[PDB]
Amino acid sequence: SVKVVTDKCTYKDNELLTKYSYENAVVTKTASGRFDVTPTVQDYVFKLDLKKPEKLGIMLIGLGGNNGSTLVASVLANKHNVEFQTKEGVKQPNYFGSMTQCSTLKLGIDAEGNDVYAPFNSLLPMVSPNDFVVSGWDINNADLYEAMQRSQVLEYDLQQRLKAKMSLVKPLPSIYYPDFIAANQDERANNCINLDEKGNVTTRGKWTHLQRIRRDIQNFKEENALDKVIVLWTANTERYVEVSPGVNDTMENLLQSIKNDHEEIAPSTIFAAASILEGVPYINGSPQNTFVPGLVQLAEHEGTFIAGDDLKSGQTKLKSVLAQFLVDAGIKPVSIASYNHGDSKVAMDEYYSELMLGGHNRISIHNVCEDSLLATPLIIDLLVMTEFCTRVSYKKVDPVKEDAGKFENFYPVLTFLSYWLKAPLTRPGFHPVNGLNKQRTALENFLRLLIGLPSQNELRFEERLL
Amino acid sequence: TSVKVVTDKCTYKDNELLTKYSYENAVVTKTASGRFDVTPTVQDYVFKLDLKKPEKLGIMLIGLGGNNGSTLVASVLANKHNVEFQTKEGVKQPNYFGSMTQCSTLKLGIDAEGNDVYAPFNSLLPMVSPNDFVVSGWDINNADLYEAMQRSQVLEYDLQQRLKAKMSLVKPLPSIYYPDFIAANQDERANNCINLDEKGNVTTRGKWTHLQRIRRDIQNFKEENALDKVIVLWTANTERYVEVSPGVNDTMENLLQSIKNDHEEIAPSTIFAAASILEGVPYINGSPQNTFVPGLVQLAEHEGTFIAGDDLKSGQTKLKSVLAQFLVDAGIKPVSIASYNHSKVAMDEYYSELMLGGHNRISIHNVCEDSLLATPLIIDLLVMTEFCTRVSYKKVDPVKEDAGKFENFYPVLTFLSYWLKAPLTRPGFHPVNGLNKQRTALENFLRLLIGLPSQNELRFEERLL
Amino acid sequence: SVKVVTDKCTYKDNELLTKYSYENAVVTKTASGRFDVTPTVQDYVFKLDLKKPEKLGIMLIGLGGNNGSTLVASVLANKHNVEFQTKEGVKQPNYFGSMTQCSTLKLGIDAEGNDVYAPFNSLLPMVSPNDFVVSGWDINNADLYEAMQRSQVLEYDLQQRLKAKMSLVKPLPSIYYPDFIAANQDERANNCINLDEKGNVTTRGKWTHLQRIRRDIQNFKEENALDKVIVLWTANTERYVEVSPGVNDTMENLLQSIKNDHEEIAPSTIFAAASILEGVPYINGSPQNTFVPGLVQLAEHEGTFIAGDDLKSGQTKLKSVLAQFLVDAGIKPVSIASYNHGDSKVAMDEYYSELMLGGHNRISIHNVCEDSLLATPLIIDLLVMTEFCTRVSYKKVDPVKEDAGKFENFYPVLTFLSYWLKAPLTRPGFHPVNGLNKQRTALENFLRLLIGLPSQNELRFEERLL
Amino acid sequence: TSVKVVTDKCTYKDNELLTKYSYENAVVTKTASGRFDVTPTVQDYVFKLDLKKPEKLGIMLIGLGGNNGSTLVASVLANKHNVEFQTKEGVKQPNYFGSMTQCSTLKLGIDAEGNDVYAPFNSLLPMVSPNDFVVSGWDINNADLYEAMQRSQVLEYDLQQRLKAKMSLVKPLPSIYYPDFIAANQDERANNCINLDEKGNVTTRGKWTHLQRIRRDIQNFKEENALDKVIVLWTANTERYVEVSPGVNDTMENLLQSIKNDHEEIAPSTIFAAASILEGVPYINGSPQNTFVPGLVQLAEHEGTFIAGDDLKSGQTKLKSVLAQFLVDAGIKPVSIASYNHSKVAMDEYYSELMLGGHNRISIHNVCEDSLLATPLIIDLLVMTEFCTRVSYKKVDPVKEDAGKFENFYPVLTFLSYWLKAPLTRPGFHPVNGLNKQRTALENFLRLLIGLPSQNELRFEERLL
Ligand SMILES: NC(=O)c1ccc[n+]([C@@H]2O[C@H](COP(=O)([O-])OP(=O)(O)OC[C@H]3O[C@@H](n4cnc5c(N)ncnc54)[C@H](O)[C@@H]3O)[C@@H](O)[C@H]2O)c1
Ligand SMILES: NC(=O)c1ccc[n+]([C@@H]2O[C@H](COP(=O)([O-])OP(=O)(O)OC[C@H]3O[C@@H](n4cnc5c(N)ncnc54)[C@H](O)[C@@H]3O)[C@@H](O)[C@H]2O)c1
Ligand SMILES: NC(=O)c1ccc[n+]([C@@H]2O[C@H](COP(=O)([O-])OP(=O)(O)OC[C@H]3O[C@@H](n4cnc5c(N)ncnc54)[C@H](O)[C@@H]3O)[C@@H](O)[C@H]2O)c1
Ligand SMILES: NC(=O)c1ccc[n+]([C@@H]2O[C@H](COP(=O)([O-])OP(=O)(O)OC[C@H]3O[C@@H](n4cnc5c(N)ncnc54)[C@H](O)[C@@H]3O)[C@@H](O)[C@H]2O)c1
Repeated sequence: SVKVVTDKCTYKDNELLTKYSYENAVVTKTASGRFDVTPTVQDYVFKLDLKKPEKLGIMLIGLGGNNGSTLVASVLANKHNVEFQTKEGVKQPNYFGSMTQCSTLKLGIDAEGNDVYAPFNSLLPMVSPNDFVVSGWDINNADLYEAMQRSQVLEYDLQQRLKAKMSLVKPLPSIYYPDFIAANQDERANNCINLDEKGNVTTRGKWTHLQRIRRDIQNFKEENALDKVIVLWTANTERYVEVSPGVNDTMENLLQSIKNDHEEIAPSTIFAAASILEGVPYINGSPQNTFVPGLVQLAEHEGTFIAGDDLKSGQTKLKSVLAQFLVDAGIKPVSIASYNHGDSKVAMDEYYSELMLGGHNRISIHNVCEDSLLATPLIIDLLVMTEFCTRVSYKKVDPVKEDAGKFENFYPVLTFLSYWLKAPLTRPGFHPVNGLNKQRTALENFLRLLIGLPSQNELRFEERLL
Repeated sequence: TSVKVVTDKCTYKDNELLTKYSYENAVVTKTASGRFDVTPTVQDYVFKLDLKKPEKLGIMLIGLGGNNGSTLVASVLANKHNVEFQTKEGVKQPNYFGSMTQCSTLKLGIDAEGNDVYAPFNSLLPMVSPNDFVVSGWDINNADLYEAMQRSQVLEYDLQQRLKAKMSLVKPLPSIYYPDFIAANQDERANNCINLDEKGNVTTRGKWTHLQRIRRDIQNFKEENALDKVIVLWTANTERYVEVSPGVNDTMENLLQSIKNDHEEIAPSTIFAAASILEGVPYINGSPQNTFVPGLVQLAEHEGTFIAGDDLKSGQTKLKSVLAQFLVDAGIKPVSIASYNHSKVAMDEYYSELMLGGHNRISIHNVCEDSLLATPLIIDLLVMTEFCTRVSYKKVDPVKEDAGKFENFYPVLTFLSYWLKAPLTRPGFHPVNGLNKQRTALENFLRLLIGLPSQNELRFEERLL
Repeated sequence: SVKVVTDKCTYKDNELLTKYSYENAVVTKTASGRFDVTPTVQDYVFKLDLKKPEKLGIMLIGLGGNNGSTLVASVLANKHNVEFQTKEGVKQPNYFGSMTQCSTLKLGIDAEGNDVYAPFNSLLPMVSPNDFVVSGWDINNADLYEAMQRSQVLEYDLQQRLKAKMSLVKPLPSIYYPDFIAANQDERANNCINLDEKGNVTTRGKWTHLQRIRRDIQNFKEENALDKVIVLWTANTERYVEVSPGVNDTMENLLQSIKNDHEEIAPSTIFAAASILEGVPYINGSPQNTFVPGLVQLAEHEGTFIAGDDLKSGQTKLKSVLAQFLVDAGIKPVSIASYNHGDSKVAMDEYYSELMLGGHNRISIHNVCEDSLLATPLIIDLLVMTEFCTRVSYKKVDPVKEDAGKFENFYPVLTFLSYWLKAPLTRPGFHPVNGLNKQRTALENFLRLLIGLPSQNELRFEERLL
Repeated sequence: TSVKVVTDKCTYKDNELLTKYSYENAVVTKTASGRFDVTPTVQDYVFKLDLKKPEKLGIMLIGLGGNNGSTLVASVLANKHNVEFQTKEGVKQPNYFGSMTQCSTLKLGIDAEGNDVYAPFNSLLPMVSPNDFVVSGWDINNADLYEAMQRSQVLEYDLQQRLKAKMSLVKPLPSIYYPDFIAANQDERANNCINLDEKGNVTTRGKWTHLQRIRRDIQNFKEENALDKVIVLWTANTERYVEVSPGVNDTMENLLQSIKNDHEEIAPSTIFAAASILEGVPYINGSPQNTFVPGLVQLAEHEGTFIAGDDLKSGQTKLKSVLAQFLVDAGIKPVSIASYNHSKVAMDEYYSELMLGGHNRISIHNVCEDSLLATPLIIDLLVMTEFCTRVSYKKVDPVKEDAGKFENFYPVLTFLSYWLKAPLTRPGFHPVNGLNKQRTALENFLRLLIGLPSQNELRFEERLL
């Protein structure tokens, strides 16, 4: 734990109230060249619900896949201390690869002026992956032990020690329309709600599917005595949907198209619409425009969290880091080749860059690891961060009128999660932000701010000029 | 390209800028158990930034005839005269690619729809461009720079030919040669030394006279070229480390004595360094090795002369550190990092532990003639230590303050840490390193200087209602 | 030069006559397991025309491409000693990358028993690349200097020193049918014979095209006072052709389809048919079935050399070497990934192989170089070897009837060149042979044999048992 | 799987095969200028191949408790008992992958339509399978093989558990420990040594008695297990080279003396070697280092005992050599070859010159636990030196001959050169190396043995009319 001697924070009824001065700057560029930078300010009073649910309910769509199954296993492994045998000895479970669970943040310096970091989840209170209550859907009924089997991600022994328990977790029938599977459809569709009472699939009753899914969420909520719940798409990858004026452009139409069983309405569209109606945060972990404007509207209306559009591969991450550092130092990357072979894949991206005076630079990144062992911890983080956000709200403080604010909620598309997605969906007029490093500080500073610490600046003036 | 920020923390006398900045930080004290107590600290300053930048800057390179050196001189003339050159891939315009000061940009703020607005790194305040450099220097080998550029087979053939007329005119000054000190990094023979005895043969006797010639040398260069501001940078061999002792190189009085006693522990490096200090020309040691022993540092603190320190980041070590960092910022536990090193080639193998017995292996293979990397880095280094020389700071206590009298940066330019592998320092402070962070320093200091907050990445305008 | 004290070789009228005992073995496999190996023998009298043309005429189709232009330049560079300046100093021309010009062969041992090799072209007399007289076609009229320019393969300076001369080499109009360009069509078709007298291309007059091409070869032959000529396809890569019963299955039909301007008749088909009619060796350096059965028939009839089906990339070569060595040692390659970005390309093939006891082996090959600098010397070799073959003929000697042989010519599809092609076309009932190493020895032994030396055996008994 | 070639160069007495072979070769003498004069040479032999192969072969490993050793013993039992094991990728049948004798094939001839016919490498003649091995050995560490296999974290966990009952029963014999000789390769402490003085502490005194215990040890193993044929292979540490001198290890008389004088230059290796010779058991040195000094070689020539020599090819050095060779067989001029080396990882960078100033860069990155590579290689080594032990040759002069009396192979099994990085030899002959070639030797010798020509790749049946 950490606590800061500051006057900008007061603990109410198990609620942190923080005043933050939001400095920024507007700049215009003159039809000549010159940039005119007009600074900016806007104080805020942030309210952090200080009580983390004791048990967070999670509902994975594609719960039978490599990521879903290893997610459940990672929770069971850590919660129950189930150590497993390995070719390299006996090993304790952990959560390596997770930012919430294993990375740290700088708090400040010490007597001698040397940096001092603390667990990324030590500052403010966050829910533990170990307190996750998972279940979900999957268009295939294998159970999670059998799921762990076909994925071949975990160690034989480990898989064995979780068998008894994971043979018990059974995914619910999901909704499966055939024309939308654009890929990542490893298993057969033998567990579906959507069956014309004869036995077939069919794309009819799309609204009834939505209701079924909504009811699903409600029942799951009670069977576990859970208040907060969070759904997340980790299934196959579908075909993008053609947003057309009248079907999925505005709220009114989206819902409407569903009842009509419009064809542009896809499985994820429903799970998303359902999640939203139940006011439960929905995360799109796969590439695809499930979040058409129409659905987005709905979210804005219900005032319920959404995020997503691809889990950030540990390769598409490392590609960002590398390419940025490059431009940041003045090199002009002029070419970018590729590789890529779930579990145990090989990635290789090569950069042919320009140096000064006709020179060139050839950089090659070779990457091998089991995908899911990276995608899973990253899923843990998303869930853990959209949980914390859901408990934060802010207030716009007017400098010449004490206490002029009615506490509001994070604009719906939590862009704060971007660090973990490839295509950061975004508010209507903004250009998305990538660049792992920037995306992380944003999060680090947000957390600094809530406990009253300033934006990290690294100027370290207590040495650069004594 | 110019930048004008509408603030009030900035007052412009005339060719003298005063800026008010509030340095927020924190001290923490974890104690008994796992609880960190942070006490935020503030300390106000007023930064004076002398707006007058030298129209011509003198750059004196030790190792002028080597790979870095010849290509430095080459890129100056080539960029300055827009001398295009032919290649198999077509005609090519010279540039300064690989220079942070010259080719990278910065985010100042946003615009009408939220999208960031970037601007040239050298646009903000006012900096000396490399095109207006005038360079000379020393080297233990007399070959002029057409030949040197010829040896250092780094530049395209045609380009070396369009530059032959001008580069031939440049010849390094005789240097100081103490054979036992040359650990490594000398690809060329020594036929240009000032330390010749009363018989013409390389001596280690008379080091103080060697020190004087270097000053005479520094003085002459400024005189013969107008130039008032001049900076020396060692880019020569890498000598064998010197052993730090008492009564020799510990103080500022017996380092001057030691030199006079022709005592050992005084490497060519030491002399050049001290000579640079004694003339108020900041000195940059771009190669690994002590040099900046304790004694020397004093001499520079006194006299008020800046000094940048120890070695200069490779374009793979400045990629190793960021690759490793990225990993550790995602919760991955590197277990092993192995490094190749060699156009030349570098390889780094990272085996880091994943979750539940899983493992990940990343392989970074890097290829390029690193002088095209080291050179733009040398420029940056020079431009930046120049800027830092027109900036004095004022430590203010808001309810009194420091009743006027600015201070130059603590001699050691630990701002230049983005360009040196072994960031020099002053006692007790654990060296930093952290490219991303280190660069974030220069951006923030370039910002506050003109009244800018120091960037956060919260985008409340977008994430907040 | 080399000369061997042996009784199996006699020099006639500037003609080597060699007796060779061709040992081999037939084996059947019993419906049980056992292999019954019935050895074999068949003596031969080989006749080698000992006089190499003073000037060999070469006609490249795609003479304007990266390979064609750098081929001409490599000949001009070496013949005229034109040294060029480089970033690394002044360099003399050479023929690195060529087996005929730069590799060696073991002849035998010495006083102390240490191996002794000799230039691969020192044994018997072969024509020098420096004595090549090149010209050819290209569906684009840039001249070869301009050709050298757009390819960017050679050093600026070198390109400059060959400018005067190469601005003089101008490719002839070629035949260009649009529907056959499946790829590698970097330049525009502005130099074609096939133009309906109006100005367009059209696919009519296919036979007249053949005649034009034949006449082309004849004129080239005389304008240079050349006897021997060799055409080679080094142009774009076309669409495979559908061999159908009646158009290109037998000779009679092929020729026929041409007159008919059948659509299955493609540009390479004609250059090939023409080459054959003129009895000049035709080499197919690109992937594509230009050699349909019908064309093959024709070759068999005229008794004229053919070979080809892709130039062997220095990567598809290195892939063979590696994969073989692997199986040869018992490893079971189970996977093979890929890369590939002419000039300056990057290849990367990765092998995931199985070791004993569930173990695995991960091998990755990364390759970067300018393609053409490898493809060109390899083109030199093909030309140099199909030239030598063209001067060899053999005789079947019957062991119980002195001198029963009428000297014959190499079966038409010189499979001896395979070492340099990817898809080694082959005689009707045989399964092609790859495996660079085997493919090379075959050539080494053939040459050994002609000068009377036995098949290399490496048993080195003068030490393994004294 | 059996092979029966219809020839007449092969006569089968009964469990004794005689083969007639004509060894064609050539001597050449380049002289004045560039002209090679080759004079073809012939020398006829009769090869006797004792058809009786041991039903059980004793394998004594020095270093039995190490990585190679435990996995050797493991693969024997696992293959022999068809003990399948579980993995994340499913249940897996044990095998002998990586063994040339066990899993690679050969071309004997063609068939009805020209297409080659391949057959198992161990099908031709008759060889001892690894499944019928009986292994014991020494190691300076007493840990039994369940534990050893446990340390050497090379085998899958489940597989180590299905083999725990049997591997626990096996414990290495006490070895010989001379601390100063251990250059490197000892990952484990020494708590199992026979060279303890009259007080129980490791001595270097009494080397001859150490030599005797090794024989007693060899004798016992054969007795206690029936076995008549037994082969020892050093797969222990790699010791510091020994210095060759006069009156100590030069002859066969003062190497026996030296040992008795407890003289130095006698490494544990030397003793094991000599002990193996003195019992007629062939000895295989699978690690770099002299050992096979000159003296020792004599002792083995005498006594008629085979000896395989120096180190054992890595699965990357046995890929470096072939990669380089391939390049040089295409006319490319390697200029630089750089080697990494580390499951473990290896990297090789080849920069070779192309035509007209062009350059090519090949990068070979290799990964795998190399014991799964070294182990099958050890098997092969053993199977093959066994075969070579049932083959005597007869040097015949066709118009007289050698009026009967075969000869064993010259002690040094330079046939095993495909498996050893530093192919040992006898004076004057420049070491060979050339994987492809070296393997082509074994194929040709396996061929002639049964009356086959020795393969050419001319395919006159296809290329000839
Ligand atoms: N960034 C990374 O490193 C990384 C790695 C692996 C997967 N991913 C992402 O995760 C997704 C797949 O994850 P995975 O590794 O478990 O793959 P997977 O191949 O196991 O597929 C996920 C599971 O989803 C189920 N599914 C498919 N369609 C469904 C539907 N309409 N409704 C409910 N369940 C459905 C499948 O049966 C399967 O078991 C992909 O979208 C992919 O982009 C990212
Ligand atoms: N660590 C890095 O990434 C990095 C990158 C670039 C340069 N450097 C530093 O730059 C220096 C040389 O680098 P380079 O690429 O130009 O190599 P280089 O091969 O051109 O050698 C430097 C030049 O200095 C001259 N010289 C040698 N000893 C001298 C002496 N005692 N006094 C004066 N001149 C001397 C040489 O003749 C040569 O021309 C070294 O100090 C090196 O450590 C380090
Ligand atoms: N193995 C290797 O490393 C390697 C490398 C490069 C090219 N190749 C082979 O060579 C061929 C192309 O060679 P390149 O490197 O010169 O490429 P390129 O891109 O320069 O194309 C060859 C030339 O052929 C000409 N051409 C195209 N179609 C023609 C036609 N119908 N008639 C006459 N000329 C025609 C083009 O205009 C071009 O200039 C391809 O088939 C390719 O497979 C192999
Ligand atoms: N060059 C190669 O590619 C290659 C490949 C495989 C093995 N080798 C050789 O095999 C040996 C070990 O290889 P490994 O992979 O099994 O390693 P390892 O780490 O298992 O060590 C060998 C074993 O020998 C034992 N040992 C050490 N010193 C000894 C001594 N003086 N007398 C008896 N036993 C002793 C050790 O305790 C250990 O169990 C070395 O000699 C090595 O050079 C070389």
